[PDB]
Amino acid sequence: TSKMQKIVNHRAFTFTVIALILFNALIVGIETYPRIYADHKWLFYRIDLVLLWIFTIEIAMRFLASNPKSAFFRSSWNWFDFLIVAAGHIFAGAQFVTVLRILRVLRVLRAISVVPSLRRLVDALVMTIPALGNILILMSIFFYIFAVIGTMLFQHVSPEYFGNLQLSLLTLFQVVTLESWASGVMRPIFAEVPWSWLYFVSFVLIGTFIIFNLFIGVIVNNVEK
Amino acid sequence: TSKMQKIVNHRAFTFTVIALILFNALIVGIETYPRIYADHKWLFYRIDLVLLWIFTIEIAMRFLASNPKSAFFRSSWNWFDFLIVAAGHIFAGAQFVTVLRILRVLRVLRAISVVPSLRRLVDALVMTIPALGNILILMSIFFYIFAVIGTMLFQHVSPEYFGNLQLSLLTLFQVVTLESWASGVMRPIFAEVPWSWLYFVSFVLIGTFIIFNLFIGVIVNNVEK
Amino acid sequence: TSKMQKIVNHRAFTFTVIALILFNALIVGIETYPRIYADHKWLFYRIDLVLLWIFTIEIAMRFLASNPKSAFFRSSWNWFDFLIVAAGHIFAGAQFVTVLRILRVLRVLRAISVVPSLRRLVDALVMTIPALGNILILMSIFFYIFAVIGTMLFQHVSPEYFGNLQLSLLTLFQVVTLESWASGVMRPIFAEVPWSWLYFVSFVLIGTFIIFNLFIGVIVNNVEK
Amino acid sequence: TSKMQKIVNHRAFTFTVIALILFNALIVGIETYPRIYADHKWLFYRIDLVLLWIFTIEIAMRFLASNPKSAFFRSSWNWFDFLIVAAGHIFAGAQFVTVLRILRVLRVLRAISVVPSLRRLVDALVMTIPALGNILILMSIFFYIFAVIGTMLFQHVSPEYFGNLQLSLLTLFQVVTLESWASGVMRPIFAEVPWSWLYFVSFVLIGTFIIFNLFIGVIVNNVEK
Ligand SMILES: CCCCCCCC/C=C/CCCCCCCC(=O)O[C@@H](COC(=O)CCCCCCCCCCCCCCC)COP(=O)([O-])OCC[N+](C)(C)C
Ligand SMILES: CCCCCCCC/C=C/CCCCCCCC(=O)O[C@@H](COC(=O)CCCCCCCCCCCCCCC)COP(=O)([O-])OCC[N+](C)(C)C
Ligand SMILES: CCCCCCCC/C=C/CCCCCCCC(=O)O[C@@H](COC(=O)CCCCCCCCCCCCCCC)COP(=O)([O-])OCC[N+](C)(C)C
Ligand SMILES: CCCCCCCC/C=C/CCCCCCCC(=O)O[C@@H](COC(=O)CCCCCCCCCCCCCCC)COP(=O)([O-])OCC[N+](C)(C)C
Ligand SMILES: CCCCCCCC/C=C\CCCCCCCC(=O)O[C@@H](COC(=O)CCCCCCCCCCCCCCC)COP(=O)([O-])OCC[N+](C)(C)C
Ligand SMILES: CCCCCCCC/C=C\CCCCCCCC(=O)O[C@@H](COC(=O)CCCCCCCCCCCCCCC)COP(=O)([O-])OCC[N+](C)(C)C
Ligand SMILES: CCCCCCCC/C=C\CCCCCCCC(=O)O[C@@H](COC(=O)CCCCCCCCCCCCCCC)COP(=O)([O-])OCC[N+](C)(C)C
Ligand SMILES: CCCCCCCC/C=C\CCCCCCCC(=O)O[C@@H](COC(=O)CCCCCCCCCCCCCCC)COP(=O)([O-])OCC[N+](C)(C)C
Ligand code: NA
Ligand code: NA
Repeated sequence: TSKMQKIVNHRAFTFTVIALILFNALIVGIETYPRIYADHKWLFYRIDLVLLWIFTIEIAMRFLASNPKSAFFRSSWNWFDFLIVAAGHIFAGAQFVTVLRILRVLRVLRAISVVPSLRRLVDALVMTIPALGNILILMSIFFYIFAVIGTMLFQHVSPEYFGNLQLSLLTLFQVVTLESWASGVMRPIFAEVPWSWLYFVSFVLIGTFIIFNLFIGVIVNNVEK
Repeated sequence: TSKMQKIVNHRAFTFTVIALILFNALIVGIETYPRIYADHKWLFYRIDLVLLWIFTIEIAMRFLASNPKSAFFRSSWNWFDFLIVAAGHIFAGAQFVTVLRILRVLRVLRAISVVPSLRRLVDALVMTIPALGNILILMSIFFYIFAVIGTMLFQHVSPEYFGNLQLSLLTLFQVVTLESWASGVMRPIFAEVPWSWLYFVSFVLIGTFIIFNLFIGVIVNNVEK
Repeated sequence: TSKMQKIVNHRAFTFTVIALILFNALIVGIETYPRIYADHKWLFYRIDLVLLWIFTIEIAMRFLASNPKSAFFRSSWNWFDFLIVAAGHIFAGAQFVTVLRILRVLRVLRAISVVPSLRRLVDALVMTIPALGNILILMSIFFYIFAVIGTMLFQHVSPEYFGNLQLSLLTLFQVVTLESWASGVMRPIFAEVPWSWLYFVSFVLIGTFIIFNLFIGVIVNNVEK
Repeated sequence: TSKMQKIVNHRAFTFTVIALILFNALIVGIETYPRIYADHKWLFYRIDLVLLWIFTIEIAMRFLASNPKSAFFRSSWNWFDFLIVAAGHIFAGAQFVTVLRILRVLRVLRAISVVPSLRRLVDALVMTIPALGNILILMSIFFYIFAVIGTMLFQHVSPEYFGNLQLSLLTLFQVVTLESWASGVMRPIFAEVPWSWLYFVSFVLIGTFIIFNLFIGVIVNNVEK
């Protein structure tokens, strides 16, 4: 025999939850001001516990009235909600307290799934990645090749930018965004090894011919259907 | 009984007004040269008063011959004109005189509405925002989440960029435009907290995957109809 | 009675001219090396005179066999060629010799019109400006408004960037390209007048919402037909 | 009489080769850590020789069972593979050893052709260049003209940026990407020769009106068919 499955889908419930979130998006933006932080310390503690408990019972009521161990877990969205709330209860203890606050901010991130207009949008934004699934592998192979070539070439001439396979993977990401790729990344080096203009000029051409052909691929694909 | 509603829509009136504006766009660009400013001081005063009065009577003649208290106020454009001119008469006094000059420059902005070719264009440019009304909320939620996370993480390590919820909202806007996001914003910080490359690299990827999907959304939408 | 109009349109003539240009594109790129410049001085003088004369007779033969004072001047392209060559003969004298060399380089620019594949392309690229003829006026009005507002606001706080109506028109062009608009242009100023983040943030949003709507306008228009 | 042409196209062969490559993409990324490099020196030597030999016999088996001296060489892809492997055997000697390592990294680049999903993609990405074959010539002519004009104009005022026809060809490439084109490239110069704002402002407008019309050309072309 069923039960109160007719109120969790009521319109006087979504608005309650969004009001709660928006209040939590404010109580967590406010507590970044040390002045008002210490002045109302041990109040944020309580109100955080309250909001956490309300959210916990909230997902609970959204679980019982949704085909128990059947469909509630068949969706990714429900898993996202339950994951955050459970993560709230998990880390609550004498630990690296800082990782507890980021979870509160992510609670405000949950406002994406309780606004049916946004949930559908982010679904559309996520189900376009499988389309550009090959260009991304081709972009990763070239990122890797250049990250190895740059490391074994500019290791003892600029250890800040090309020091290891990771620092030189970061330098290669600053350059695809064309951020100081020449004034800072490539001018000092091109003074030591003069044939190095070939590395950066060939990378900026290839790495930008692939990016613009990913962008065009999405334009064509989305317009197609 | 009607009156001279047949001259405000005459073509020998729009050209008069545009001539007046273009003259005011010149008399206000010229007065930014202190040399010629002081040398012809107390002349700009008079000519400003003249232009203001002509503009005032101008909107008046555009009001009486346009269904009195009926349609003249039903449009946004007419409200824009009347608002500027009234703002001219409002602030004229012994006050922060500098806020009076900006109103003159905005008088030249009014040239958008008296050129029927431009008015229609800006109407089309404004009535495309409701289309991208969801992507903007999704972009604002992520701006806010990252502005709070960055503030409560990089507060005592770079107070210039992430000092409060607002300074760190400005830093996060410089980074979406990819302006010195790594050379200046993220290199000094990544030296203090080494795991911070995750903050900026994840933000530049997410915040740019949303922007390019807003741009594509507009391309698809406008091409659609 | 007609004459040799059947050789200027011969295919053994375009190739001669392109060979000449490509040789002039080399003789003018080579003379920028002072070493080989002085070492073969007074040779470049002669060969320049030769090439100039050949080009002059070349347009002459392209003039006589093309409906004398009828259609030869009805086209813009022919005017472009004749203008450059005449400009070559005009400035040749005891003058600011430097303005003579730029004319040689522009002779190599003439290679656009003698390659029928390029001439058609640049025609298509030029006859799309009348399409975006309104967005450009709307972009110019906003450039001007902000150039005046910035000048009468940031004149005595950063005379390098906003000194007059022109220096502040240049600063406003560096910012639409998002080049150091915050690290260099807006950070020093935002320290003097704190409410100035409104100027640059509002300009970067408006000036980029118009540019992307010009780009989209061209995409839609060109795809349309 | 034919032979074992039925195993090189077996699906238990492509996976073997990709496993080998992915292992070589790891053995070459790992050897950029000097710590683990010297500690396991003279082991990388052996394993490199092994992988090289396996790859050599691998292309050999892909050659014999593919119409001997007929079609194996009619394709560009097969030439690419054989070229890399032969280049591996070629340079192996008492020479500039550094050019030997880059060949290993390029062996991992070969993973593009043995993944039928990628090979087709890169074919599509390469057969779109003939489409934009005219815009590229028009872009090269303007790059060259400006590279000569800038060199013969800003030679003795900024020898770092415009020193010769090549250094000024590099400066002109940093500017089309809008990287520090004003803060670094054009501000110091505009202080010496004041009319030089014309060079950079006219170049950034022309060189960006051509790039955006190349991008649009590809959008239109790819959407067309
Ligand atoms: C279908 C084809 C797919 C093509 C993809 C190719 C993928 C091929 C994958 C290749 C794998 C790369 C080789 C891994 C080498 C790590 C081993 C190592 O040396 O660790 C070092 C530590 O240093 C570290 O801290 C580890 C850092 C991890 C490197 C991350 C690079 C991942 C590249 C991903 C590229 C993705 C693309 C990038 C853009 C997204 C240890 O050495 P040590 O410093 O001397 O310290 C002493 C040892 N100790 C620590 C035990 C005491
Ligand atoms: C559908 C879901 C929507 C999601 C949207 C989520 C929106 C949720 C909204 C969240 C609201 C954010 C919390 C506001 C906290 C202000 C209170 C405060 O502490 O003031 C401080 C002053 O400091 C100031 O000067 C006030 C500055 C206003 C902050 C502007 C951030 C707005 C974020 C908008 C984000 C938009 C996105 C950004 C990109 C566009 C006072 O503290 P004090 O300094 O110690 O001074 C002593 C007090 N005294 C001054 C009285 C003497
Ligand atoms: C349909 C609606 C259209 C809307 C468009 C609005 C256009 C409205 C047009 C407005 C015109 C702007 C006012 C001109 C003022 C110049 C007078 C002056 O003071 O000269 C000064 C010299 O300084 C100079 O060297 C002159 C520099 C010319 C300014 C170029 C700005 C053009 C703006 C174009 C904007 C285009 C957009 C920008 C983006 C493309 C003289 O003063 P002085 O220094 O003290 O020297 C002593 C005098 N002496 C030199 C004689 C001895
Ligand atoms: C259809 C129409 C097509 C239009 C295209 C137009 C193409 C027209 C082509 C024009 C060719 C350009 C002229 C070449 C001049 C080199 C001669 C020289 O002086 O060498 C100097 C060395 O300096 C060097 O090291 C050589 C560097 C090569 C210059 C590369 C520019 C290529 C431009 C490509 C532009 C492509 C576009 C750019 C963007 C991709 C020698 O002089 P020196 O220093 O005093 O040393 C003493 C001599 N010594 C060394 C023997 C001892
Ligand atoms: C990868 C693509 C290449 C393109 C080829 C183009 C032509 C190839 C041009 C030149 C090739 C040969 C150069 C001769 C000298 C080489 C060695 C050298 O010494 O370097 C010298 C110059 O070298 C440069 O500065 C490179 C010039 C930049 C070319 C950028 C082209 C942008 C393409 C635009 C794309 C748009 C169009 C799209 C069309 C694709 C510098 O060293 P140095 O002078 O000896 O000084 C001493 C060392 N010191 C610095 C420490 C003091
Ligand atoms: C968010 C997405 C991640 C992507 C994962 C990719 C693989 C993940 C790779 C590495 C992951 C693990 C790194 C091992 C070390 C971590 C901790 C650390 O010490 O940092 C170290 C290095 O760390 C880096 O520099 C990060 C490398 C930049 C990766 C950028 C990938 C760009 C994606 C391209 C997108 C295009 C393709 C699109 C495909 C999506 C730095 O610290 P340190 O060495 O100890 O030095 C001491 C501290 N000190 C600096 C103060 C002196
Ligand atoms: C134009 C659009 C506005 C947007 C409104 C957004 C919310 C409005 C937020 C705040 C509004 C009110 C701010 C309170 C303080 C104002 C006065 C002040 O003192 O400034 C202070 C902070 O001020 C800032 O730093 C501005 C924050 C940048 C907002 C950028 C939003 C990016 C939009 C993203 C677009 C993507 C989404 C698209 C959606 C459109 C700085 O001064 P101070 O702290 O007193 O320090 C002393 C002075 N000193 C610096 C010299 C030492
Ligand atoms: C190529 C296109 C041009 C556009 C024309 C626009 C109007 C033309 C405007 C002015 C033209 C005439 C200027 C008068 C002075 C010239 C000589 C001079 O002295 O320079 C002076 C100022 O000069 C500038 O700063 C130039 C202003 C930048 C205009 C950028 C327009 C951006 C177009 C936006 C595109 C978007 C819209 C698209 C529409 C296309 C500087 O020298 P000085 O003051 O004597 O100082 C002493 C020297 N010192 C510096 C070493 C100390
Ligand atoms: Na940029
Ligand atoms: Na930059």
